[PDB]
Amino acid sequence: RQIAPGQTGKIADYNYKLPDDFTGCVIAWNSNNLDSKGNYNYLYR
Amino acid sequence: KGIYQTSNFRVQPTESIVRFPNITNLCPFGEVFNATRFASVYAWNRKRISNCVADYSVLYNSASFSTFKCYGVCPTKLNDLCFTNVYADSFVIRGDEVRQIAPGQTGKIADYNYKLPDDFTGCVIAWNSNNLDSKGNYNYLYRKPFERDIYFPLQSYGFQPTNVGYQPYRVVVLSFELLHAPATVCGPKKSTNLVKNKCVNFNFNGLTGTGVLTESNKKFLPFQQFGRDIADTTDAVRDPQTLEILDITPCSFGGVSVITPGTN
Amino acid sequence: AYTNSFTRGVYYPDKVFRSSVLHSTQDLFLPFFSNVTWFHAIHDNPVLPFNDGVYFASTEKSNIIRGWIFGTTLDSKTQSLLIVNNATNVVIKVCEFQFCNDPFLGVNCTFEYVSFKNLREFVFKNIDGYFKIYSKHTPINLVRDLPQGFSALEPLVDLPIGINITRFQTLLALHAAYYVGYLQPRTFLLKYNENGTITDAVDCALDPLSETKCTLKSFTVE
Amino acid sequence: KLQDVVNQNAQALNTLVKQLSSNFGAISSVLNDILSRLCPPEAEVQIDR
Repeated sequence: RQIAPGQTGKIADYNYKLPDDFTGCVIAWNSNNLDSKGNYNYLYR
Repeated sequence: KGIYQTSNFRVQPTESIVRFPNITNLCPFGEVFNATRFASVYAWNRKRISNCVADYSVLYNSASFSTFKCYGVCPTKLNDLCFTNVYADSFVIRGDEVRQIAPGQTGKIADYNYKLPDDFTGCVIAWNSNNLDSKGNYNYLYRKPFERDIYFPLQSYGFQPTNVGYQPYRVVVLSFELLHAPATVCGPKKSTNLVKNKCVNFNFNGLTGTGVLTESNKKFLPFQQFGRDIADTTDAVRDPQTLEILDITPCSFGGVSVITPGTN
Repeated sequence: AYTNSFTRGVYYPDKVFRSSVLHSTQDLFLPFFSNVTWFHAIHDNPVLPFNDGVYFASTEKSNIIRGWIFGTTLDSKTQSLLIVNNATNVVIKVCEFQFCNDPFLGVNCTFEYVSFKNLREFVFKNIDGYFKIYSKHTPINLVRDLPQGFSALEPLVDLPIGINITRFQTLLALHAAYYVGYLQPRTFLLKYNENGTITDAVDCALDPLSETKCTLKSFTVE
Repeated sequence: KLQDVVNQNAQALNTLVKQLSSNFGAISSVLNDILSRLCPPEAEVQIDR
């Protein structure tokens, strides 16, 4: 939900910022069948 | 050939004069967000927060909040912007009913027991309470804007840890008062020294702008804060640390005309 | 028992200084030349409605009037303001007091604040829970009526009480008349002087001369 | 006829200056109060009014 042109947050401000004039598509789906394990390789800043 | 008007001379501001009241007390948000027992929605608490320094960045960086929805402030600038009174509305509701808490929504939480104004200025801060409020927890019941409503119209909840949409959500609604007044709650931004008779970039109590702060004879009354112009721009302010009265003349400007003969 | 309300009920509608400007505003004011109710303290404090704000005055010589009791039921069932001024301090409480049937003074609390010749013109109203006291004292020499003249009213105290008020009552110091205006949504046109003090105001619904003064935004109608 | 030329132009400037105190649908007529209280996705809606 924070991945949108206009949203602010610790995924929006810190590590992955979208332009507010963005042209494109945000395509999201789950990865419960493959990425779920204690899977610790995914980090954020 | 002839006189041609091209641009606008504007004296650029030299420095920035940030000014705030020199109070160092911290605002007790910890008594609100980390309180033990929240009151119910029909008897939501209205805690006045005043005469302190409100670090909203602590409340914005913590990941313990489900939704953090600000309707009129866009909370990045809460540190610079500073208010008079901040009112925290603490109550616990059903999980799906947080969506009805918005300026503009209608519903049996919106119309019946807790109504928001459609011109609301503040932030709706919601998170879950499955670890503490879930038991058959029956103490939470439900029944004009900001109207505490003290066959029956009194209907009670049932909260259990087995219940997502029925989990008890702790929601705190901060209401902001932007009345032009002596401000009390102001965020952690340091005040600088004041420089008179120089084109500076001032900031008094959350009023931005650019002007030449001079001394005045405009005797304000001891409740008056701002002096205004005909065109609603602020003409005179009162320095919130040393209570003197300062004119705001905007910096020297004028049209620039380029007198030329022909380039022929 | 009524009397005339010549020019009274003119307060500073906001905390913003303005000088030498004929600013128009729309707020709850006392209408000019209306009926203010004349009361007694001689040889008298019933329960007065509130409907849309309440003007107050008190021609005083020895500080007889010393208290206010607001609310809706006023018998410790709902919250009740009790502004007490015992000659040295201003004690303001909103507790549910066990009042008497005739409360006076002999010669769940959510807030507490502790600080004829005189006319103590007071204004009391609620704006979305923000109870606002507007007040002004002045030296007068008149025993019978409101003195004809003009003087503006400044604020002292805002109160975020959130109390539903429909009725009230004042208090007395028994061993001094007092007036009850009623505030109405009357547009005024305030005349701020060079010092930012209201020297004149024009009620925009009094007579069709006054609507002409409001439309032109001027006081000298040609 | 000559005082009216002075009056009708001081009237039309003092109507133009008083238009700055109108909200026009926006939340505040002060442009430096929208920029200090709103985020640039939302503030560009208010300033365009």
